[PDB]
Amino acid sequence: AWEMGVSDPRKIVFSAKIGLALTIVALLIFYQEPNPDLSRYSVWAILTVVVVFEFTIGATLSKGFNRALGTLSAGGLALGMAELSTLFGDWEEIFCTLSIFCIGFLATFMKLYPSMKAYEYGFRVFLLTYCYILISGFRTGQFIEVAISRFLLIALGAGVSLGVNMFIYPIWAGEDLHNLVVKNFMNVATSLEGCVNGYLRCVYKGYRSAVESTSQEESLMSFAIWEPPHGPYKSFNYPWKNYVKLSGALKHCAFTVMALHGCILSEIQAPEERRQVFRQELQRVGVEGAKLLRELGEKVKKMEKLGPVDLLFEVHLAAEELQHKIDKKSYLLVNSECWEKTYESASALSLATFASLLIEFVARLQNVVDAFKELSQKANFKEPE
Amino acid sequence: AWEMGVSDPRKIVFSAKIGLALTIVALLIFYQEPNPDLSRYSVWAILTVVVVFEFTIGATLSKGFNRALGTLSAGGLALGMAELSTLFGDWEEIFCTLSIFCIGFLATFMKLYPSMKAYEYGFRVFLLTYCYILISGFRTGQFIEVAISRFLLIALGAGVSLGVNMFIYPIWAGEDLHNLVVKNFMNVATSLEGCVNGYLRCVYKGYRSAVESTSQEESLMSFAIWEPPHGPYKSFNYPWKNYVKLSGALKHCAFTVMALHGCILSEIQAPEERRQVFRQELQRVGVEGAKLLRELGEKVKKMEKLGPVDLLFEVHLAAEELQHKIDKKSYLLVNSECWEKTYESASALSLATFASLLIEFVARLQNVVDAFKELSQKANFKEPE
Ligand SMILES: CCCCCCCCCCCCCCCCCC(=O)O
Ligand SMILES: CCCCCCCCCCCCCCCC(=O)O
Ligand SMILES: CCCCCCCCCCCCCCCC(=O)O
Ligand SMILES: CCCCCCCCCC
Repeated sequence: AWEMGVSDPRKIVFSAKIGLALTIVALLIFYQEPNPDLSRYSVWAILTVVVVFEFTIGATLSKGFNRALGTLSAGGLALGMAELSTLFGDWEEIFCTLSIFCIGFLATFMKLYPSMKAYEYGFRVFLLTYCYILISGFRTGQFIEVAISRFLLIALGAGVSLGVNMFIYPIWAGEDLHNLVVKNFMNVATSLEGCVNGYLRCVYKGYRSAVESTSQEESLMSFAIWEPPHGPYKSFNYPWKNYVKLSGALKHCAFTVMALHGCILSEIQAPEERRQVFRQELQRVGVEGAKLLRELGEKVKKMEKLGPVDLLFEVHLAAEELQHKIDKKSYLLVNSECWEKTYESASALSLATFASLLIEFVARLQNVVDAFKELSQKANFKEPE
Repeated sequence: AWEMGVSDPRKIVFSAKIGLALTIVALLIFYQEPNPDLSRYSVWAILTVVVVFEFTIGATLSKGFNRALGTLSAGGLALGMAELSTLFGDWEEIFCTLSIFCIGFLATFMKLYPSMKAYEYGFRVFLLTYCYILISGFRTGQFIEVAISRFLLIALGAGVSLGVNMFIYPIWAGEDLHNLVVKNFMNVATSLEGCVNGYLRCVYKGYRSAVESTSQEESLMSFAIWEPPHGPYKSFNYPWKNYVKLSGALKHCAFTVMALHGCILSEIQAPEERRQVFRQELQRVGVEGAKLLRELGEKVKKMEKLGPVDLLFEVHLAAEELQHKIDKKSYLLVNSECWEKTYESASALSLATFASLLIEFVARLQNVVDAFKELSQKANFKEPE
């Protein structure tokens, strides 16, 4: 709807590009095509623009390379079999049908594999080009004319699809990984405070996005290694994998926020009066952790190094004060009368469970800090100063 | 190769059926056709099979409905604009070019709405059919003839595809949802046993599969509604929506096994000497929970109702016994000399979190039992006599 466009004008630009490219093709065929032969197979160029035009440059480049490899191999095999069939005269069809059967079975078995999956389009292109080349030419003997004619009419369509995408308003794939890495930190920082406030009162997406985005970052890293140097990224081998390593380090910490949110939604709960004895320490720990995560996200957004001061001092001190307070009032968690109702005991122990989970969350931050240091060192970030 | 060629003969049958379909189409094109009257139009029938053959019988029907509404809306548009462009006698190809631009822009915009993913094939067929119809037939009075001809062969290819797929060997999705549910029931129990065994030592795949498959169940439910009654599922409207409820209840129960697995990999751990004090009760609770989950899975597999005895009586006793033990030795988890180091306190307190999380897992089973009863009542299960 209009709202979606206004919010994301980029998509409108992509649609405009698609339309300008199809218009260019259509005009080049409506006017500048005097040769009659092309007319016979001139509807082959305006159908290579609707399949190779992708959102990013890297995706377009890699998928086009795969499709061209598939098409070339299929054409070569088809022509070879066509030439070899003539040996057995009067039995041509009884050979070409067995060939189409063996090749359909093979090109259908290898795709169903998990390793070779995620590359179906190439197998489909191979099977379609083999069937087309075998059936089309047949006895007429034009097994090579058709091939070179169509390859050379597809090439023009793919060139017109690539030039317009690359030279109007490029949408690079290496900046979406940077922006998703930036966004995850803020999502987790919001989730932690949301959970703490929800537990202390008288989130969902925040941790799902961090815990459920590895595949998107792996696809964006597969597309980002194909793009040439541009803008802030000038090295010839940008360490795109340290972003994934930092994302994993952050997901390992977000699993504890997921466990705390699941602790909020439990069947057995504790009396509010008991929870209101530890409010200050929990709120301090939550504020400190949110501040640390937001500072790390801000330093990742601006491509800057860490300063001299230690960032984990205050959160460590807050967690130590929390531990001291828990140690001072431990008589509200266990039953001291008997020492040699189940619901009451579970309610008593749910508070120690919550505190232990918060302490584990505070203890899992050093790995994220180390991963950030490694990324800022291999990626040549600038001095904060 | 042989790994799945022998561990899953379903794929060899799928590939052999696609080969037999291609061979049938090829023989019908080469032998039956008396003379080369449609030599170039006899490939649209051998290129539809490669794009209409799916794994299940409901996916073929649904994607065929979508592709047959998108292969006719474009045709109607093209035929209704080729009789309107004539009005502009001078600006003919200019008006056709503006039409192609507008239609491509509109389709590309409407293909990116976040609500319309999982249908890109329909918009692609729409654009390719509008472009083919408009470009291929120009001035030459063959719009309607070209369309009738191009639709008289895709129908035969689709009929051959849907006869081979269905009448040789059919794969149904309503028989795959049941198997997925049974597999999830088995995996959750295996993970539950593994977690306790690992914690008491002197798992990942199960809950990870049973918590990250909702999309597969939703797709299988969307495909299973198109299929006609067959085998044991003899009813006009089978309650396929009562399997998803049980799957969701099992995922809610498995989140606690995921939290216990996260407890195993924590940075703060309790001493072994204090762990060995509660071995028996934890082993009993794990055994009882695994037995109950396996019993429910076996009852689901055989399509049988629950008997007259309570299925939660033993685990409810086990989880109560553990509580009593916690009451008798609480001094091993708290410091009773400070009532008025952090690492030692956290190590002591982790055991209460692990035991308190197993109590939550034991408490979350009534919802799964209720969902099973509802499913067995709505689906007309048989008496367990
Ligand atoms: C993605 C859909 C693919 C549809 C393609 C239809 C058929 C394409 C025809 C391709 C003709 C060129 C193939 C290469 C022939 C030359 C190979 C060679 O001998 O080295
Ligand atoms: C209907 C056909 C669609 C698929 C066609 C294959 C995809 C186009 C591939 C074009 C490859 C052009 C050659 C690439 C290498 C080069 O730039 O020289
Ligand atoms: C790539 C697939 C599209 C090419 C095939 C297009 C064939 C025409 C589509 C059906 C036209 C529908 C309009 C009514 C046709 C009729 O009068 O029979
Ligand atoms: C080429 C896209 C699919 C067109 C055929 C759809 C199946 C039903 C045709 C009557």
